[PDB]
Formats: sequence, structure tokens, C-alpha cells
Amino acid sequence: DIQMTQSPSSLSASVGDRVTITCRTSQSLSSYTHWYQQKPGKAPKLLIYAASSRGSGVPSRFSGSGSGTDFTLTISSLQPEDFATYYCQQSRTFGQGTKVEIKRTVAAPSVFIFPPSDEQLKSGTASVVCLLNNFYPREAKVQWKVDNALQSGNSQESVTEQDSKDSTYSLSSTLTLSKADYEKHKVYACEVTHQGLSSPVTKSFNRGE
Amino acid sequence: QVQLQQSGPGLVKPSQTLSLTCAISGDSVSSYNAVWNWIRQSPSRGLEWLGRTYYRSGWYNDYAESVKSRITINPDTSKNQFSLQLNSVTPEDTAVYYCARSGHITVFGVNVDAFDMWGQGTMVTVSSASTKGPSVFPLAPSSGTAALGCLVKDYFPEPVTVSWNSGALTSGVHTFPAVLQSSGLYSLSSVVTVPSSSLGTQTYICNVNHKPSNTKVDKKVEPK
Repeated sequence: DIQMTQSPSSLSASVGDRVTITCRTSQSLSSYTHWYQQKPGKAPKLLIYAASSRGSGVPSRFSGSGSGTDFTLTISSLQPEDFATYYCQQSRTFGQGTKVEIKRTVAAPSVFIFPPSDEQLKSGTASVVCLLNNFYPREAKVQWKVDNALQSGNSQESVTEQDSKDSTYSLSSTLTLSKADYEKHKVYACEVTHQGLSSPVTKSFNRGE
Repeated sequence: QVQLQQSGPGLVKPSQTLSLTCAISGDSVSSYNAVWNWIRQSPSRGLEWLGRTYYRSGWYNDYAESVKSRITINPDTSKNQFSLQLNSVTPEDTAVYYCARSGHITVFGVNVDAFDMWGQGTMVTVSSASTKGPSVFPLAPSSGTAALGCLVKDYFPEPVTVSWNSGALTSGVHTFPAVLQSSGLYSLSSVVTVPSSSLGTQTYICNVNHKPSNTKVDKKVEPK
């Protein structure tokens, strides 16, 4: 029966900011709301228990408060390592989570292009990888050109979560071609647009060199 | 403190049975001040408590309404573990499964229902497809920072883990989330930035582990 509603569903705040997340219960008389912090690829960790007690190993910048059905989690001074999703809980019910993102200064990506390995070519497929390293904010455009022809529908992107030390993102774009198609062209180019750059950056190689 | 070590296969065919185990160290499965839970998490459904077992002068079990007809959670007092069995699985059961202890932390002496320690999670994929280990290809540094990496291609199911130099190299590493390709196999890359000066003196090896196929691969990544 107990329902838990968390607000906001996400937020961005600067390092040093005071951050407040709310959880509102319904159909409960209990004041024992617990909070968890979950970082990418890790299990949730108990952060606050029984509305206001700090969990083992939890620093003093985290605090909890509760009044009737309204519970709050406060980070008094946000740090880059507090990038996480925060969940409230009562009994067998979890809230939906609040994603805390770190707002920081603009940072242009470092761009690298990788040809397919000879080993992979033997398998009949060629993957060409473009890496954008350590940039902020997340918005970035990556375009593939093969002998100057813009490519469409043959690439996939993946992005990391914000880094726990410098709050940047990194991104990969992978162009997949058959070996025969790879061998028919010479110039492979990754063109990157990002607000940290004064104009688009292109990295390229020539197949065979 | 307590440690919870999960094990069991991460691939289950639709309609068949999911079976996982949590091995406890630092507390007893039959402790009077512990409750042993299973919880799952999926991007869509968020965190969902499944059930629990605990001993209070006899064993008790409670299960979530959503899984009650299909679920069993059993203690093993010989090996200090507890299991999850979930029958008749469907694609909606694809999730990361966590074990966790509750009912151990106290406030004014009262044991509280906070999940104070969690196991590492087991990713479970409900699919009829067979397991496949990855191919690993180098992403070579070309020609004062150099980037290098490993392309981990064509595996099933998730997850793959990647370390560098057997976990000696952690600074500047990025392992990307896997992408599902149109073939229905996953692929990811792991990259590291290093000083270009170190390329002619430092060896770089990516260590790839795909537990569902028992694949452990080490690939030396060198200049071209």
C-alpha cells in the first residue's frame, strides 16, 4: 500500500551548491524513511536511515529531515563525487529516484580516430572508432565522412556517465562497414561539433598509411 | 563488516527458472538481527523488492505480490547462503538482481528495515539466444597525450568487464556502455589516455572478462 514520490526527477547544480531532494509518502504512518545513493555500475549504498541518521562512512555534508509525510535529503555543499541517483525507501517500497548532475564550465573534447585492426579486417568487418574525450556539456555532434561522403545509418554512439572527479563526459562513435566497403575507400574522417570548440574539428586517416 | 557475494547464471530462457545465490560472510543467515532480501532493478521499473527470508525461532518468508506465485527464497545453513528461485520467467524479469541485508541497523534499540549492505548485483537476461564470448581488437595509438583502447565485439549476454594492466591502470580509463547491434550481439570499447612518452616504455594490456561464456582475454595494445 505505501507509495513514495520523489521530486525533482533530476537536477543539475554547481560544485559547492546546497541541493535539496524531497520524498512524499502516502498511506504510511511510519517516519522511517531511508535514503540510498547509487553510482554508475555499483549497488545502492545506504546514505541516511530513519529519516536523519547518517549511514556508516557517510560524510557530514549529507543530512536528512522529515515532517509528517514529507522527507528531505540535503547535500550542504555538492561535490563532483556526489554524482549519483538518490532513492528514498519505506518498508518494501522505493521512490523512483532523483538523478543529481554536476554543472561545470565548458570543456572541448579531445578527438581521436582509430582505424580497424588488421585482425578484425580478416573477419570480414571493419569498425572505425571516433573518441571524444572529457567534454562538457553533453551535447555534441559527430559526423562520419568516407572519401568526403557524409555517412548515415551505419554508426552507433555510446556515452559515459559524468566523471566522478572532473564532471565531464566521454563519447565513442563507431562506424561499421564490411571489409569490401572499407577497402574501396581511402579517407576516413570524424567531424566533431561542440560548443567548446571555435569551429568543427576533423580527425582523419588514410587507409594503408 | 558484512559481505554479500552473489553467484548464478545471467542468462535464462523464457519460461524456465532463474536461480541465484548470495553467500554471506560476517553474519549468520539464521541471525536474529538480520533479514535477507532480494531486490531487482531495471531501467524502466526502477528498484523493486522481491522477497525475504529470516529466522526467529523458525524460518519465515514474505514475497512481493507481483512474483508471489513464482518465487522461492531458501536459506542454506551449511554454506551460510540464501537463494532466489523465480519460475516461468518472461522478458519483464530481465534486470539486475541484488541481495541485501535489512533489519540489522538499530535506532533507539529497534531494528529497522534499512538495507544496510547489498551484494554486487547479477545481471539476468531472459532470452532464447545462446551465449557468445567477445572478440577483442586493439584500438592502437597512432602518430602530448595518446589514446588507446580495446574494441570488445559481438558478445551475448551482458555484462563484460574490462580492466587495464590487471587493474594497475585506472586513471584516464573510460569503458563505454555496451550497445546492442542489429545482429542482436553487444559491443563496447574501453579506452585510456596516457602520456605519449610512455608508449615506448610502458606495456598496455586490456583484460576482458565475460563471465557468461567464461571468457577471460588479455590483449596487448601497441603502436601502429
